[PDB]
Amino acid sequence: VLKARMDAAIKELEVLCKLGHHPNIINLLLYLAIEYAPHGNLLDFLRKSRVLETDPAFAIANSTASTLSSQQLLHFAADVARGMDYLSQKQFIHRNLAARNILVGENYVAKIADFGLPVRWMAIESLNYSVYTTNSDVWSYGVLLWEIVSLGGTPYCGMTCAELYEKLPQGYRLEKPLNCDDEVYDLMRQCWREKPYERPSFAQILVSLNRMLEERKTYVNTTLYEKFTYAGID
Ligand SMILES: Nc1ncnc2c1c(=O)ccn2-c1ccc(NC(=O)Nc2cc(C(F)(F)F)ccc2F)cc1
Repeated sequence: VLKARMDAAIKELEVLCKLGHHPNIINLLLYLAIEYAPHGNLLDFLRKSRVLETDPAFAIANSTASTLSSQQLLHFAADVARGMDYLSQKQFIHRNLAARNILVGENYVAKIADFGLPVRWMAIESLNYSVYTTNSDVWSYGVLLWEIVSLGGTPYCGMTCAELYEKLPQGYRLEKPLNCDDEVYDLMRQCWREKPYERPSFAQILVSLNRMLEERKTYVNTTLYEKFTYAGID
């Protein structure tokens, strides 16, 4: 996979053409050209934004942990929910929703992609019965939402993949992030309901995120404080 020249990334062929020119789904431009994303994947981008570790002098002076704002973060979440809602409409099940699979493209538009078992992202029913649906994709979207809020924190940091197989069926879920408004965590919690039919639709998630984005009130705290610590990686 190499970058060439319009900007392209030369290496699923049907998938990229058929799932149209939707702005929130990576597009197609043997050889095959994919629309180039200049900011790479969302996961590394969220981690690069952790300016307390990257530029402590700038961070401390600006009393911020992120070069990204709450408005910008929920916009990435809103983009993924929108692209996903087009996928559900097309009756397409992703099976691999993770921040590492979202590309931050031109104009900072979040684009859904699928490139390389992702236990930490999978719904209990996928882990135990290999049953994949839009409902299980909603579960993995919640873990993705959690990654956006935690600025690319590893989900279930400290717990092994094996551990999760026993801990999730008994109702264990990701804890409320410190920097997270209750309305955002409530939305993540719905994405992880044991009953697949109880989880929201992508269109509901989108509408709920648009409402927050329209508010002019901060839902994700990026402001620095004394006992401020980031969500762990590895
Ligand atoms: N900076 C970049 N700029 C452009 N491209 C990049 C990158 C990058 O940093 C890393 C990798 N890629 C890249 C690789 C493969 C692909 N291919 C794909 O995503 N195919 C694909 C989609 C879907 C769907 F997500 F659209 F549903 C389903 C099933 C699939 F095989 C896209 C993108």
